[PDB]
Amino acid sequence: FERHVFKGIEHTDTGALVSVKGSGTQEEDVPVINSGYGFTPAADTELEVFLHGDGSDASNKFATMTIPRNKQRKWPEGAGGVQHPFNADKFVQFDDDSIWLKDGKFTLGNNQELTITVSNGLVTLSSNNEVDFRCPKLMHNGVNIGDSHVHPQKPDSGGDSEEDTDPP
Amino acid sequence: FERHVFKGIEHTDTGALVSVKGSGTQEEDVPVINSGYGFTPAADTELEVFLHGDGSDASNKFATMTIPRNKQRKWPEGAGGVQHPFNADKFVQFDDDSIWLKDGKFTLGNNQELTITVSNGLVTLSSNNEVDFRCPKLMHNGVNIGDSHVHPQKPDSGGDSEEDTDPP
Amino acid sequence: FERHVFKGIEHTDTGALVSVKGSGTQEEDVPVINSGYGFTPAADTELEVFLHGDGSDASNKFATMTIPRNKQRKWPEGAGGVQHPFNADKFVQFDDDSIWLKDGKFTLGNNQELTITVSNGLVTLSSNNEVDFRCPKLMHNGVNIGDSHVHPQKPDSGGDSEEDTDPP
Repeated sequence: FERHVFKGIEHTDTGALVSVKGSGTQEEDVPVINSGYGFTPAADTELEVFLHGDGSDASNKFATMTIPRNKQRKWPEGAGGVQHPFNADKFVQFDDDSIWLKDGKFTLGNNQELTITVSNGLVTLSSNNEVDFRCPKLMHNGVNIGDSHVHPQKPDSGGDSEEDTDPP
Repeated sequence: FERHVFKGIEHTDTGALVSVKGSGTQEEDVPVINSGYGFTPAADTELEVFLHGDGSDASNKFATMTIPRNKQRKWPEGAGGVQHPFNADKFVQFDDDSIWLKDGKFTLGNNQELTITVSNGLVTLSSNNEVDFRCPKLMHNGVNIGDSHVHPQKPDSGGDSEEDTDPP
Repeated sequence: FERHVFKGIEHTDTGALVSVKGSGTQEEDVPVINSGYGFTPAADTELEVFLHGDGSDASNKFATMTIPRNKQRKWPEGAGGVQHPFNADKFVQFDDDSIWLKDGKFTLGNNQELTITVSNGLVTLSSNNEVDFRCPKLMHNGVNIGDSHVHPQKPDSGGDSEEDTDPP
């Protein structure tokens, strides 16, 4: 085991290769053993890479990368989760209940077709196409605003009485 | 340290056991040391398992599993996050801002009671029960559509004048 | 390599320090090498810490923490993802499609300004400010409820005919 810093990163079709230094070993190091999290630093980013050596056969060394120490989130007691590699204030946190996604902007879809923005308390749900609610009841503050809502009407200028409107 | 492939996986009430090969060691290997990410491959899935040996006491060996090399996401520079173990195109990415959830379908709740679907630009929010917005203002394109919205009315066929409708 | 339990955790400005026991080594151990996931247990929480030793220089040892074995999620075949450190039933799962967030409550924003609650099938989207949909069409069950929806009207008490209402 040996800690080395980080220079570059070559991405081949069998996985990621690092290029760690500490001793310019491997212009292309065997891996990054991905246990489901990954990231791409800019070249020469100040982070540590730990090499685990097969047998003691220097020959092959597998790498574990750490996110930069000064970018690590100080998780509260009882909580945990996943963060942005370079930003301790962007994360998905599991707490006592809040599956909490901390950012100002969230995108969903294969091409980011739904955008949720949260800025100065305004919540905006943006799409370039139709947004359709599929439920038996769609409400605002416990009032029906769905495909069955109606408006009461006042009497006209003649003094004739209106029914409620039909639905949308 | 030693790399071994992956055969099966027995899940007991103290954690996960692998069944790595490379040398048919352990029909049930001590663990999978879960640093918060986990997954279940089908038996004989082509992936590596790294054993870390206690003392040098072969006796006990702890395992780290990698997601398959050809399924690892090529993270863009500055970004990172978590992925599906067998699909590089399904993930939660932290970028410059986009807490980006890449899929066509997202489910929320203990029994998936809210489904968000994103398909061909259509966004659908589906529930088998009530969906209720709890806010001071509910808007579409900056027009009120909440529990206080009203419609202007035109004059009737008599030529009498209508007020705006009452709220929903 | 050596497994040790977990006592405390000191968080400095270069990263996390553990305080593992098994042999009261390090009232403050070099690290927690964060590969993007982190968590904070209460002191003396029953979990394992694995030390990886630099050179063989006991001097410096880097730590990997595991989530407690009895709190590890039993991931279904083909699936994986990230979990709450102390709750196997709170997670973000990647499955065949469901980017599935399992909890009763989800918060979005820098100060949790949007809350999505899922309880007894009721879905509630709560904000202390405006929620605004920015799309060409906002629908419920395929009926327009957006900034262009109108209501049909019935004849009045005079028997005069109404037009559809104007938009909101």
